[PDB]
Amino acid sequence: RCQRQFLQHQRLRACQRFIHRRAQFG
Amino acid sequence: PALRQCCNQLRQVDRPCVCPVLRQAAQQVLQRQIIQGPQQLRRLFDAARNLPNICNIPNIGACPFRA
Repeated sequence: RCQRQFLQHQRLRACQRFIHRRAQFG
Repeated sequence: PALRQCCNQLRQVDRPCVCPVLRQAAQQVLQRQIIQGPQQLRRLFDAARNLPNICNIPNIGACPFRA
C-alpha cells in the first residue's frame, strides 16, 4: 500500500527536511 | 541536499501513491516539529503539495490534499 511505501522509504525523511525548512522560512 | 534526495525517493514510489506519501510526509513534519501557527502550517502543506512539480514528476501536478 501507499502507507507501506512511505515507511519503506524512511518515511521520506529527506522530503520532511525540505518541507520543514520551507515551513520555517519564506 | 535534502530536495535532491527527496525527489529521488519520490520517483521510486508508485505514481498513484505520490500524493498519499507526500500527505504522510507533511503530517510527519506537523507532528514531529513545532509548527508555530497558521502561516507556517500553510507553508508546510504548500511545500508538500508542490513537490510533484518541483521534482518534475511527469503527469502529476500539485497535490490538492487538505491541511
